[PDB]
Amino acid sequence: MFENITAAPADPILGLADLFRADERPGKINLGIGVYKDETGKTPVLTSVKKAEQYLLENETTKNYLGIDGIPEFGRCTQELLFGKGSALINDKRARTAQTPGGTGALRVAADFLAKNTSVKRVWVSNPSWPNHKSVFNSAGLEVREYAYYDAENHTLDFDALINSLNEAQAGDVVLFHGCCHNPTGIDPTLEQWQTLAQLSVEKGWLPLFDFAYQGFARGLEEDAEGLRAFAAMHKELIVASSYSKNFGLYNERVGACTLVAADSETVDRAFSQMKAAIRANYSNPPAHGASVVATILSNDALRAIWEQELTDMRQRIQRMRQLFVNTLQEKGANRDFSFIIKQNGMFSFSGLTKEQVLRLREEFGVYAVASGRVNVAGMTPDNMAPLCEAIVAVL
Amino acid sequence: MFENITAAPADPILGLADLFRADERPGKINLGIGVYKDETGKTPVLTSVKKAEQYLLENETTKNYLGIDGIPEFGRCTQELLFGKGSALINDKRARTAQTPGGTGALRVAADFLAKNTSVKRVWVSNPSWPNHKSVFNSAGLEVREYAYYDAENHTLDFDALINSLNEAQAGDVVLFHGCCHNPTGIDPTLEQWQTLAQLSVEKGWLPLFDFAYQGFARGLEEDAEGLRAFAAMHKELIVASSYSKNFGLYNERVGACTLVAADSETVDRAFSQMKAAIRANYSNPPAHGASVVATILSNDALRAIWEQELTDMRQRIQRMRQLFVNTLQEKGANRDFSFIIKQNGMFSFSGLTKEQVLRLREEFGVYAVASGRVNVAGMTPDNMAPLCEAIVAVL
Ligand SMILES: CCCC[C@H](NCc1c(COP(=O)(O)O)cnc(C)c1O)C(=O)O
Ligand SMILES: CCCC[C@H](NCc1c(COP(=O)(O)O)cnc(C)c1O)C(=O)O
Repeated sequence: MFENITAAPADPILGLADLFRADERPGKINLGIGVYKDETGKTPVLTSVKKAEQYLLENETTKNYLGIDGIPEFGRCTQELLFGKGSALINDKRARTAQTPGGTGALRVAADFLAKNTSVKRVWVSNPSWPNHKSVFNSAGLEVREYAYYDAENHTLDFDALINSLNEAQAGDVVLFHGCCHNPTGIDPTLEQWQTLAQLSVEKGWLPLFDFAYQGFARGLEEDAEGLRAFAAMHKELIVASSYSKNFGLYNERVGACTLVAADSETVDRAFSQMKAAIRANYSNPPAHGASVVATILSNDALRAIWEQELTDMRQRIQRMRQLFVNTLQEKGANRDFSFIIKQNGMFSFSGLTKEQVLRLREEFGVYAVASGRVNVAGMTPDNMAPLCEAIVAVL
Repeated sequence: MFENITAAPADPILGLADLFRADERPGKINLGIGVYKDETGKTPVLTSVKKAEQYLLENETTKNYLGIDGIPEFGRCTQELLFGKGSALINDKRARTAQTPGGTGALRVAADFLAKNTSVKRVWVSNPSWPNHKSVFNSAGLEVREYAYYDAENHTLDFDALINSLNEAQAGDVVLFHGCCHNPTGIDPTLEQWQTLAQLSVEKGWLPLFDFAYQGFARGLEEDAEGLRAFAAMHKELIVASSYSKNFGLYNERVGACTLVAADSETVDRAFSQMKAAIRANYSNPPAHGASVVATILSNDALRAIWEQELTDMRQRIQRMRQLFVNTLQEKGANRDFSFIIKQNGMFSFSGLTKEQVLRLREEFGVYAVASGRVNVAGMTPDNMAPLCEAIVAVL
């Protein structure tokens, strides 16, 4: 049965981790995956996370099955993070949330749901976007079409091209939006553009599917949900796949959520039962640990406060790193002007490097970046900044 | 988009948990899901598990991504549990293991793998079997056909009917076998029958897919893998989906594994890369916690020893419970003879009750069993045994 199976090609992002580790050479620098790093080059477990974990160790009485949709308080907390406390979506019971194995798993169950209980056949993903978007959707049978987004020359959001591209999307089609910290460009629509996209969307009959994997990394928790909340004010139906991998440093525990919104409770209940049916044929119920950590930290005044501070420290460190990056590049001798890096949000920056340039950096300097020229700014430290910038300049 | 979505029907097994909890009445007894219970009616976290968890709390330095296939030592330990330490499958590097979100998730990734990189179109599942088997396979596009198994009259393995049913399966078809503790019958093939099934299988060109969710609950760890090991001695290719939910009481942490076996390392490597591609489009990488617990307990002499004893205590308690069950039924006034219950293995017993009988038990006595008449023996305690047996007799 397996004699003819052809070797699958490596993930441009994940296949990078293998090379990096298999690669010897001490000075090797890893700017691939979007994993946070502190000033020392380590990606530690948050203190608030350690505290919640000890709490669980002493207060956990059983490991009994968690229920299809996971932990309730977990679901309640995510909806408030996403829509705000007052929110009518919460008051009218228009939304239902399922705990999932990461944001990747939230996207898959969303795909599985749509492809089986809906008439959707195509999903629109920005160009560029997280490579794995296509794969998740293709696996569910949906077709992936792309819309324009990045103005490479000026390094901005090419809104006209965006509108014009989406003009080809029909009613009943799914359009995927990154809530904030666009991967891999770092450029996001303003609130005006978000409202404009909301207006257009309700007229074209599109189903918005928001991917929120970096809430809190652009401006702040609440501010980062401004786009999403603008859509939710006008849409009767929307799906949101969110993650707690970055803002909670819970990468390997697979904590995410798929939030379903319908016109009213009765409908969302019906729609949700089918979603739970999609989870049951996939993994049964979700992993409790990482989610129990999130719910306990969020349900507790002191723990949440500590967490919120750790989060703003991560955001601020990245912000210092990109500024230092731009300056050291100039200081080091780079001809091109990289000031636009300072304008991007999140952990990355679209360096604007060519494929051969990223190939030489790795091969010749042990510096690891994604082929698209995406570099993880949160992986830059005051100590690796210099050899990194020298590598880059000698490749420009 | 969601206005026409029809409400999905409840899982015969999982939908039971809802009813049970939504049902008031103190004396209500739950014999539904296959979750272990101790003499007090609680399903506690194992001591060995608590010890490994404390170890992690103090020794864990990061929550950084785990890699597509999960923890290596985890994979190494499961292969030894499944095939034995000496095993040539291990020595020849013929097997590869991926850590997954439970045994359910191992079945799905197996399905996703086969349906996309193989020419399989149909999977054979015993009648009866775990209801969710059909759903997982149907979700991947494969077709589910059934083979005979249980001789309801004599309460035995109808091997002739089994052979005769499978005679309709073509070469290149997948046949699913329960490694031990057949769900829901509790009847398993002898080693002779296992070898016979192995012989037949290699001649008909079937791809064996073993579902191991109860290793250690029939006779013992090693003995329970006798069937599987007989197949592995003769087959060049096989897939095994195993779980650590019951034998480790890690239900809600989703710990399982999908083991791929091919003729040689080069082939399995090629086949495995595609499997990893199937995991990437589903959930990325697996949840670390429950798996780190399993690897730490298994890699440690003292912890493993404690775990092995906790496991044999669970097995033995169940064995005392079914014996008490049969006796109290006779003592209480049941006309029928239920001695065959004593012959079954695992947590359950196919009571042989009718749908209307299980309906009346619940509705009238608050006793919860699966419609098929499957009752969780590991949920019976010396204290609930009497009202339970009285409920049953007044329904016969
Ligand atoms: C999972 C490995 C990729 C990490 C990272 N992208 C992770 C990621 C996800 C989902 O990740 P989690 O499942 O871990 O929640 C969703 N959406 C975006 C836009 C992401 O960048 C990157 O390299 O950009
Ligand atoms: C998951 C809820 C069902 C529990 C139980 N069947 C669980 C179960 C599984 C997979 O379960 P995990 O994913 O939790 O590893 C695989 N195979 C069998 C034969 C099972 O009975 C039952 O009610 O029989």
